[PDB]
Amino acid sequence: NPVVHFFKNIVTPRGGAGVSQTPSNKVTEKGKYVELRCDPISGHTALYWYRQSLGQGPEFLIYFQGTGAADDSGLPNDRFFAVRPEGSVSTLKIQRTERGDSAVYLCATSALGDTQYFGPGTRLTVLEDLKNVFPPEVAVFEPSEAEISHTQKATLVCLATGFYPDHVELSWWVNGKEVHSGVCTDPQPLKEQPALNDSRYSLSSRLRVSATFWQNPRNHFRCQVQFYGLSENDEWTQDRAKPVTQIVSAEAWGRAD
Amino acid sequence: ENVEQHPSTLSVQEGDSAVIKCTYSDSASNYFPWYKQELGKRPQLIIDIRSNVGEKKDQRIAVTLNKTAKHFSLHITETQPEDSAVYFCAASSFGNEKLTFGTGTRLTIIPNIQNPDPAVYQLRDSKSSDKSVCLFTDFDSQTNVSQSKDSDVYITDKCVLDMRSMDFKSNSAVAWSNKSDFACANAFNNS
Amino acid sequence: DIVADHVASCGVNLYQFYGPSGQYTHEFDGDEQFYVDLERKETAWRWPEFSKFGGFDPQGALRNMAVAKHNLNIMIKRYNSTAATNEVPEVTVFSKSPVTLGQPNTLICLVDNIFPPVVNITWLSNGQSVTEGVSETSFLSKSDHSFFKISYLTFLPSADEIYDCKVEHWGLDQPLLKHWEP
Amino acid sequence: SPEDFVYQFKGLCYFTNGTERVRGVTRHIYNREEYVRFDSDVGVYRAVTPQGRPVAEYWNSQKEVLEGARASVDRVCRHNYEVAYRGILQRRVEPTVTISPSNLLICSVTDFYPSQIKVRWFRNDQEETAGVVSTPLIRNGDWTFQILVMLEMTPQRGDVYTCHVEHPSLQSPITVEWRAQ
Ligand SMILES: *[C@@H]1O[C@H](CO)[C@@H](O)[C@H](O)[C@H]1NC(C)=O
Ligand SMILES: *[C@@H]1O[C@H](CO)[C@@H](O)[C@H](O)[C@H]1NC(C)=O
Repeated sequence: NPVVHFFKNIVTPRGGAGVSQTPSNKVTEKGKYVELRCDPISGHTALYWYRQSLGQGPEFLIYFQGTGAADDSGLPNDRFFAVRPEGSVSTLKIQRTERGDSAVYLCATSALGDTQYFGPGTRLTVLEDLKNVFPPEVAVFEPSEAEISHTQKATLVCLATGFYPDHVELSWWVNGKEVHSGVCTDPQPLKEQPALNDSRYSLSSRLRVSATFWQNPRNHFRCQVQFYGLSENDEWTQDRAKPVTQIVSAEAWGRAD
Repeated sequence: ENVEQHPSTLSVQEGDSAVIKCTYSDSASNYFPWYKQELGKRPQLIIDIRSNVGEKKDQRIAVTLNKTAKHFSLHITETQPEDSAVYFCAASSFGNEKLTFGTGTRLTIIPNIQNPDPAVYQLRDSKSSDKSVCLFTDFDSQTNVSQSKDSDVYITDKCVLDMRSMDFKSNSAVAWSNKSDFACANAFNNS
Repeated sequence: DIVADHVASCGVNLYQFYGPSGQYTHEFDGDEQFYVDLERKETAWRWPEFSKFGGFDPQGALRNMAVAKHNLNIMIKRYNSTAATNEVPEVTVFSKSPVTLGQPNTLICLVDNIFPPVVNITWLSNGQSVTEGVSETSFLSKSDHSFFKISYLTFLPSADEIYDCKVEHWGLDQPLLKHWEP
Repeated sequence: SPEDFVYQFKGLCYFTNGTERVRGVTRHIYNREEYVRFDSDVGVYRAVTPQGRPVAEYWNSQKEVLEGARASVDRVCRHNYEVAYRGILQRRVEPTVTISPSNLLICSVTDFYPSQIKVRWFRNDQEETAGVVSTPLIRNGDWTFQILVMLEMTPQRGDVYTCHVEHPSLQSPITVEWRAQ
């Protein structure tokens, strides 16, 4: 009801087409220190940070106008602090991370402040320990001859099993160049053993192509699965390879007749 | 403050319409944007409306606003498979540019399968895997695919395969195991 | 020069390096409508009769102070860190209405040509600092971009009490006292 | 003395004849120098000093900035006039007229609003002009004004002096008398 207006001041002058946020996933354990970066749409003077626990919608954290914070009321506690030293790229710093900090941290920019555009976001997964981090094993299965003759179509199946935490990006590649048509990936992985909180995950995807395309031996198929784990510098004193962020794939070639 | 969004989940047949309703609390609110979010992706601004208009259409999308009642809705007509995603409404005020979102609504557009031909096939084993994989494919969207009730076997939920370039669409579910007596004759569901 | 019947400042935005600190207020025909207490984040209407009810979210001012803060840093570089010039403020003391001993009144201490906007204004009764019974306006704007501040003191005029207004500013070599008595 | 640096952003709305003619102006100021400004009458940003050239050229390019600045006369000025100014402009506070010697006579007109005011002096119903000195209008800062208007005079036993005051809040002029002691 009756609200007084005023002239909104604008950040004075002197990124890309969309707001960027890399990486998409960062896994660590309780107590470590984590930083999240955001490269804004070039020109945008306003920049926000929002947090999203799944099942829910984004919720406000901090709002920057140029170099300074215009609103930081959303910061959950004193362990969170953000900066944008140049009214451009912003960084959200979190100290002594806790399991409860796990969520997707979204970044959004606005030319002036009202119309906000979001970045892809970075999912932050904080574990008790990195003792249970495993990269996926990837296997690909060739088309049933029966399907080819009955439908004149050929379906390939990819299976990524054994990974933890449950966040991986699976994609299909054909003769270089990723493909999207004819692809179906389960929207959510299934626990290999539901009665456990330390369960590992499996995921599947299918790539369906015309029979003639699968029957051309010059065609090369690849199932690629990007996994996010520890990095090179991390400490690993376990009796197995260090589960570093990596890519695991499997191939197949179009079989003749 | 509070943006109430209903329904929490929505299933509608390809071609039919979908509606999401939201109720905001602060009457000072003057900007109402809507966002569409896809799995592992960020929310994308699809349309907005300001307190100075009651309706606004943009292709298959439409949004309405009732300042007095504090209700604003989203209309997606002639829904298409690509519309499946989670949607969020939000509110902003002249003085407070931060957005307060709704709880979200998971929208699922059931694909319409032109010529269903439900069949189960077995794929060849992989030289580097002990498992055997089965594919239940080309079935109607109503066809149910229950999860396995036997620990050693794994079955995924249904998934819609890309409209290709031949104007073709198809559902599929996958079952696998390394158990000795797996038969592909089992991905239980009838008629 | 602009000729108009009325002029409003729905946005007098101040921010200075010393502190650092800022101020946000709205003015109508030269009088203060309200200011936003930046520390408490609340809108403070000076006179609920000049508060022709329409709300003002305090957040609109904090947001505007951010831009101001950012913009100041930018301009400092653009102006090769040219420091501000301390103006010499002029003080004047006078009563609200005519003085009739044994009648409640109010002494007004006008501090004009203030710049930068940093000043101390206190009262003295027979040389003693009059702790309370005092009040103040915010830093009001002037078209030449300097400011003016007005301090008030409610009192009962008597034959045994003299008064003074003490103003401290970087544009003054020493505290300046303006005298007044019945 | 500590060195300082000051920034000022002024959002001004000028009104003439109710709301028929509205003008909005924003001024950015470094210390005491207005360097860039947007005047709804001009339509675009304008450098007022060399340091404002870059700013104006950049903002005038941005379609949002320019259009927003042009929409300010309505979104802010005309809006606030309806929400608060129209109501404030109804404020009326009658003046208090008191006379007192200091051979000078002083008509102390105090605590009124708005500023419009007419004050005349009279000796036996004939207006005094020579001998009359008035201060400029005085802003108390609390939404009221006052003004002192002196009259040089030499008192005779039967003379009646009158201070005549008119103000927009008065149905009829106020007249206070003063007779030779
Ligand atoms: C104002 O007073 C404080 C404390 O009395 C003092 O520290 C400060 O230097 C003074 N500033 C001015 C304007 O002289
Ligand atoms: C004031 O504006 C009205 C129209 O809004 C016009 O008819 C009138 O003549 C104007 N008066 C003056 C003195 O500008």
